[PDB]
Amino acid sequence: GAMDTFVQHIKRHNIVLKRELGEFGKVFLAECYNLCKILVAVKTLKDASDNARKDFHREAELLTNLQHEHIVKFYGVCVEGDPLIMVFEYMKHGDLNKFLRAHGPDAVLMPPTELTQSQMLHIAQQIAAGMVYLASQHFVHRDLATRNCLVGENLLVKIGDFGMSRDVYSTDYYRVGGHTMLPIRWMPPESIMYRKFTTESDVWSLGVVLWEIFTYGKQPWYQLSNNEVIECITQGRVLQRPRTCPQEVYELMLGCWQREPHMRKNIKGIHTLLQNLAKASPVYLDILG
Repeated sequence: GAMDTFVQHIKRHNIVLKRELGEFGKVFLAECYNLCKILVAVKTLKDASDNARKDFHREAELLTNLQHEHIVKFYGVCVEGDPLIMVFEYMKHGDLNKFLRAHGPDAVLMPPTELTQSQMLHIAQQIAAGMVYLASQHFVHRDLATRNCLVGENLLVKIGDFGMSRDVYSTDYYRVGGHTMLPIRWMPPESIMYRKFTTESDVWSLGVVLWEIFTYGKQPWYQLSNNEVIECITQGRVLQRPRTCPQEVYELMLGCWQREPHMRKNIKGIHTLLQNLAKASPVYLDILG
């Protein structure tokens, strides 16, 4: 609503820091009171410059009205003293790549339950729903991947991360032109070669996210070196059809992988199809960790 345009400010004494999750600054697991106590994921900014604090408030103003069922919840900021604190919801089951791998055939064999095709479709439709929202707000993600998605209760999935992926998942990034760390395995030719990032390059990344889901979080093009990955993407070779993937879903992936950005399948059409397939194959079996 209209009131969401205005950033919510939170009192310092209402935030109880619990665990340092990692490391612009540190990330913590915390408890938040008088919000409605709840668990929260917080980002800190310690002794920053006037421009860096300006960037912090600018980011808060963007996040406050970027609200959707499938986007990680932003609760507000605390700017009383140092460090500056940005408050988000805590997604109980962590990053989606870790979740997918924890429910893979290897993890079962070594128990957890193997992720079903129905559960895969449920995860897929939720990410696509989040992407329809981001495209409607003219927001370009640039790093869509399962590592940058979160899992909550009842297999609820949302797009979100706390800026730790380039460290935690270092192998998923390549130093393009010897200057910028970029997720090449999730990128289309124009993004690798010309550094052009759009709604259409996010669609290509969504195709790769679908491949990840249906392969239990395996790294795309795992058989190849970084140079070989670029050669394949730019020449027109494609990722293999996952064993658990329905034919219509693989054809959807192929549509995300058109060389020409304006030839790629539209986000609304992708979501409608995934939503229809998920409803026809619903989730009902017990899931064990």
